[PDB]
Amino acid sequence: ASPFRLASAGEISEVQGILRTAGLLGPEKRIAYLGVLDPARGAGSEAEDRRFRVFIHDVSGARPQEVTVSVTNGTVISAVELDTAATGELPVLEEEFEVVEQLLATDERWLKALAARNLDVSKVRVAPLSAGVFEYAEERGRRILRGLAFVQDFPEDSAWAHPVDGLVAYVDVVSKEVTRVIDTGVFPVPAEHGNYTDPELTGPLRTTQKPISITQPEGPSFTVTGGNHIEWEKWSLDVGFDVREGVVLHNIAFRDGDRLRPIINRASIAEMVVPYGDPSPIRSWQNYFATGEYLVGQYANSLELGCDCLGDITYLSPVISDAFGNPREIRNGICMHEEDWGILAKHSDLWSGINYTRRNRRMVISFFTTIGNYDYGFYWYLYLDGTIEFEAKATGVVFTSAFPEGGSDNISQLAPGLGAPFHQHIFSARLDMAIDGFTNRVEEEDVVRQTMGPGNERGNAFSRKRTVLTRESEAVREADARTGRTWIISNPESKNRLNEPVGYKLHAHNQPTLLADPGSSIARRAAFATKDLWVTRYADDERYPTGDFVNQHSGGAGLPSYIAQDRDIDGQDIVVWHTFGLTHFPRVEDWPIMPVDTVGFKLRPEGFFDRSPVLDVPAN
Amino acid sequence: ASPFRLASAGEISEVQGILRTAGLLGPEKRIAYLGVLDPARGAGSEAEDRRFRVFIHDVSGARPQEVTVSVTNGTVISAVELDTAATGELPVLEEEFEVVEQLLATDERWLKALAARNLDVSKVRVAPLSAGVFEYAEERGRRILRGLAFVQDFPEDSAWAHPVDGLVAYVDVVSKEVTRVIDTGVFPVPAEHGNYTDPELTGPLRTTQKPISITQPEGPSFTVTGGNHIEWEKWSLDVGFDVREGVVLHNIAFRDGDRLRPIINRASIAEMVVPYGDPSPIRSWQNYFATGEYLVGQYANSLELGCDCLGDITYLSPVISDAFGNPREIRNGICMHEEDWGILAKHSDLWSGINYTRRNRRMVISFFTTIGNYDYGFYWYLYLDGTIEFEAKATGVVFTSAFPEGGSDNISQLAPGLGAPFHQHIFSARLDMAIDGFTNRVEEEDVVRQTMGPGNERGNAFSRKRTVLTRESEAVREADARTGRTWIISNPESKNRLNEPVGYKLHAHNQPTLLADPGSSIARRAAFATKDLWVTRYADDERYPTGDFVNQHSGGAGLPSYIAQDRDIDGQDIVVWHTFGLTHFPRVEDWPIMPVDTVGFKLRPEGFFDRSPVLDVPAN
Ligand SMILES: [Cu+2]
Ligand SMILES: [Cu+2]
Repeated sequence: ASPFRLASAGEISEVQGILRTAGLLGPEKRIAYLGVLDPARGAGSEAEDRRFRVFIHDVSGARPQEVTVSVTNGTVISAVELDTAATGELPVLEEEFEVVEQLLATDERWLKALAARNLDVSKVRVAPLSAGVFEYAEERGRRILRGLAFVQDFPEDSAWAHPVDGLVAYVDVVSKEVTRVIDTGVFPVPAEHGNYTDPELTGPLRTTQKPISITQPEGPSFTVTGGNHIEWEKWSLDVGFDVREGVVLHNIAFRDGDRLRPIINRASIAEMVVPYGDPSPIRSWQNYFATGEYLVGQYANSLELGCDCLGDITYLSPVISDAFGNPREIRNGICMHEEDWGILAKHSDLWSGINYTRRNRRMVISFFTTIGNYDYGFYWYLYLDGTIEFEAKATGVVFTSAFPEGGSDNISQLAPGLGAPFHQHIFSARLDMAIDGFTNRVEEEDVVRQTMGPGNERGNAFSRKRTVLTRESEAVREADARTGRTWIISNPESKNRLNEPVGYKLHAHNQPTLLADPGSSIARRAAFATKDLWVTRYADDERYPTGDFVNQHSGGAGLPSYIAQDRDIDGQDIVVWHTFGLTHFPRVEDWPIMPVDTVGFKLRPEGFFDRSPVLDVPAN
Repeated sequence: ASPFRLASAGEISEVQGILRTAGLLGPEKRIAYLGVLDPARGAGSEAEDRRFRVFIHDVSGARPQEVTVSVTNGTVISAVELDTAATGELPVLEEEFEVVEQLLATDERWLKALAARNLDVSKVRVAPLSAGVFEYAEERGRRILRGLAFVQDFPEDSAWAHPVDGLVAYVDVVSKEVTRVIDTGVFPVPAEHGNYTDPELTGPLRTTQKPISITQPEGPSFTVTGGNHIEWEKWSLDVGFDVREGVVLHNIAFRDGDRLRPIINRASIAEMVVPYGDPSPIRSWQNYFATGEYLVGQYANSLELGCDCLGDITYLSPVISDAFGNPREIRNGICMHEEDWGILAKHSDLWSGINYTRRNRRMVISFFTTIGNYDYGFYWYLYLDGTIEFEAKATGVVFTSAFPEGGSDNISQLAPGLGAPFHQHIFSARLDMAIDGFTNRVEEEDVVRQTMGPGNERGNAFSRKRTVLTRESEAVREADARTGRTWIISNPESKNRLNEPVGYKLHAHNQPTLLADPGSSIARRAAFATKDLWVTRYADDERYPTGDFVNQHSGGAGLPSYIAQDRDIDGQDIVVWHTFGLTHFPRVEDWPIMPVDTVGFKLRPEGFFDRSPVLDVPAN
């Protein structure tokens, strides 16, 4: 009966029925997004009304709509017509990916470009990439996708090994017409194949790896109730799933003695953008928001036991809607398990003669998604000591291009004639804080060096300083690794036994943020990625750092607009948005399939407890 | 027969015999340090001549000596008298530790200070801390230790919970004289106990943790031959142990096809210092060089199966010398095992229909040491993909003090009246590089942002630059996380199939470096800690960033002096010295025993291989 329970296949089927009956789901309509709405602030309203938010696309060219329906009452709460040229286009439909390659296949300009390169059109795959917004005036209001070509020699061939550079096309997926085909010149299509399962490339497989058996003879230490409510080593939370954000953690709390203390109300990766840094007109427009434009949850993989998740795994199989409102189950799309995490605490004391050692553990909640050539793993970790951590694992096949004769300052060579354009993978973690309640505040903590002199005659002293962020206008912060800068979220009304406000400290990896020029389209559309940390006043409609309709939006939506309200965040219901990412200069080692690389962040208790919260852990 | 084999009990006894025969080890002598000497560069002697280096202390006050002997030929190669007042005192002897408390127990000044605080001398433990170099003229040429007091209420009581602030004494451990007793005033001695094994504090132990079983039915995948030669998943290396540095990795190489390719000739933590930032006269002199002054290997813990090292573990039991030259085994002092490391590579390709997933693994070589209140774990990891990583784990009990009534800018409060002085844990990793051989060079790589304009009209382009460090004078580098700065060690004479010099990229955590004022004693003595990266030309006698004798030694030796030679490091036999550490502002959560915190670095291949080196990893 939990208001945070996962959507059922029936609920999605009910939304479909409601929409159809209301006349909002005709033959020309398509569901571009469908997700359950979280309970509003204030559970005073007995029995929560299960509501779903829906983005309805019209393949006829008619205006799309944002609809809210109550599955509890079987009614349409609201239906608003959208002006895409103003507020942005709806997310890309899976069924739209195909149209790009199919439409180009009969376009004379495209066929001529391929003929010149002696490429069989039946062997040319086309990657359907988001368009963004640039100098093409005829695109505003129009739903466009840009296509880049790759040759697939045979059904099981990895097309990524054969990019067709010097060629790009733009297509209007609704009017179904190729608006433009640009051919800047022929580039040799890389010849070597990148088939990592081909013995000629892998060579003899290793026979040196002995098995590692990870088991739990008495089962897991965590309990799953209500389908998605998790309880593990004092932790309490609800694992939700949204087609846009993927796995979302709700009501993260820690049982400290006799009371369940909240830490974070909602944690999610609210956006993920991959900006490319190759100035070639063939790719200079390339920026794909996996979350905002494509909806990462939608492409979550079914995780195979023993391969994707090892040990004693408890799966969750979330259900999403297809383009027509039919429920589709993502079998084993979410993995949950606990794993040993080395030494937790250790000390051999000479004076007391007591030797003490305790092991650590982490609760893991994860899912893996595939976006064309890339595959991303999203992992949330809960540690015994109260630490919360997120880790993104980037793998898959690198997006390729030709490697220019004479080299390049924006592309690396991975194989003969094969290039890999420089790019970044930048995430935004939206953390709706609730440190011992909703009355929170954020402080920027910097290490402070001291000069040798009076009060510090030996010049050994060093300190720290904390600055409270009181208004949103001063809540857009940058990292400063040199000064060990961190951010503390505390509750000025809840103090520990030492009369100090309880808190949690966010430790960032301090990786580079968005590198693009400040005046670029991407810097405007993904402004969140230009700064490491943002703090906003909580608001029901401020869900994504990039706004609700990212696709082809002119820019400034999301965080820049929210922050413009300059609201009070000093001891209020606030939300922390942390930007973190990888800057990728592909290596030869990343080809033909790249080894996982990682990035993340974590929050550790900072005077939240009255002493170590793991003194009750057994020797085992 | 391997010249990189661990020292045997026999060799140590032989050294003792040689020294005795040479008249260098009479009853007044003590071995302060003893270690095997690594073989010199180039195949010198027809066979392998085993040599040991020893620092001989004299308990009567006579000048100590540095001696090198050949255990094979039974001769003293060299023996030099040391002028400690100039070049430094020898490492602290374990037997000198107790001298401090013993001598103070009968000193009138000390007794009066304790009486003024109503403390029973029989219950006052004294921490024997390194003295360093300050303004005390009488200390020149004397082996001094400074003592700080802690009250131990009973045999199994954690004295750290009861610091006696406002009091410190200096002691000459050779002449057995208390040179000074400083009392700046009485401070209340914190009353609360910090006994983490007392049920009154731990409360009932958790019964919610279910067992996690990690086993290897067919045994480990790595082989150990010649006692310490490891071969695992293409990696090859020798695990050495030195009483000063602890675990040292030799000849790290990777089998790429038919050739064994060297990567790192020698890897070790050449120094680690813990500088305190409390300006109080009671502790403003506190800086302990665990490695250089105390010799961390000496205090390596015997690691218990299931507790310290979980899974299928293979142990090494290194042997060291005791103060008299007798061999002493550190039973199970080194743990070696492989562990699963999640997903290695993964891609679900729509076009080819091929779904691919491979898991990762890492080889772990570690040891754990105890220095008074702190306990440090040293971990070296080797991954399937060629990555090499080091991780230090800091735990134990925080060093305490009283917490001043009016608060403090250099101490945090852990409990009523109990303080924890701010401090840092800074390590120095000495990496004698050998990327495909000894002809190496280092390049500093920074991300390069580009301005929007001609050639980059959309302002999306970004690049990078590499600067070769050609001379030691330009090889003292700082971190720059904002620009994603890394350092690449390459071999300009060994190129991959794409005609690019093979290399490895060092990824630092970019944590703050030494915070002390540049004019402080510690900034001079721990000069290496002020910069993130140093590159020197290899030399037989340049072993530690702080020189051979750190104890009570001024600046003048170590890295700053090595760099002054301004030698050519562009395509030469070079050594990388990486500084990395933790800046600790103790939290209430760190008391009464602190949960592990970590810091480290890693090196990933950068065009070292011609493609991913893990394509031959099997599915299962
Ligand atoms: Cu990438
Ligand atoms: Cu510390």
